[PDB]
Amino acid sequence: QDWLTFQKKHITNTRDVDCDNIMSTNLFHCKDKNTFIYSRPEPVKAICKGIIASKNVLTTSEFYLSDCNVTSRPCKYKLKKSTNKFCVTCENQAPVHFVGVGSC
Repeated sequence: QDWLTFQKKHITNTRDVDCDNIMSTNLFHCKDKNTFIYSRPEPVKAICKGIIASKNVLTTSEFYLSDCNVTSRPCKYKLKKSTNKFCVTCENQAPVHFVGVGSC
């Protein structure tokens, strides 16, 4: 919905996200999956530069991705690290929603 929420939900300052800890907090409420982007915020915000009306945009660059993926045991996760492009919804020159990995 907005840039601050997007960062809280998707930007990490470690690749080695502690899935079992972070996913169990109220922000993520033990949901099934979440993709974290290992990056300082500013190159992520730059994905949306110049884009005013809501639009989905795939990154030009590859990013380091850390996914928390739920196992067969509720609220227990595996950390999967990967490198890929990802798709965000840009609005008023900022990412406001994460769409998906690899494609819009």
